[PDB]
Amino acid sequence: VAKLVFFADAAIIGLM
Amino acid sequence: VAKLVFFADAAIIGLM
Amino acid sequence: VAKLVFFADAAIIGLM
Amino acid sequence: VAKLVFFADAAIIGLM
Amino acid sequence: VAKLVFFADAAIIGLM
Amino acid sequence: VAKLVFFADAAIIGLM
Repeated sequence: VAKLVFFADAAIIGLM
Repeated sequence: VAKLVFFADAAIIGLM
Repeated sequence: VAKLVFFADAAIIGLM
Repeated sequence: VAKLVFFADAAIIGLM
Repeated sequence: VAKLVFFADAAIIGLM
Repeated sequence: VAKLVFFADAAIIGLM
């Protein structure tokens, strides 16, 4: 997203 | 916290 | 997996 | 631990 | 930066 | 490296 963002909804999804 | 947040005060604590 | 493992194939998937 | 290791037992603890 | 921040420009750089 | 590996020598360097 820059930053590596660890989206959490568990299983985490890392996205720039 | 959503996001996985790596709180830093070292030893890091990851919390949603 | 314990550890939080950041699987990479990009979009990263974090799994215990 | 080098590597930053995310120990999981949740609340994650990151340690070199 | 507190938080551990994963700066992304790839190779990621983690900084408090 | 697959996995995202957080190499620690601090400033952390994340590399697949």
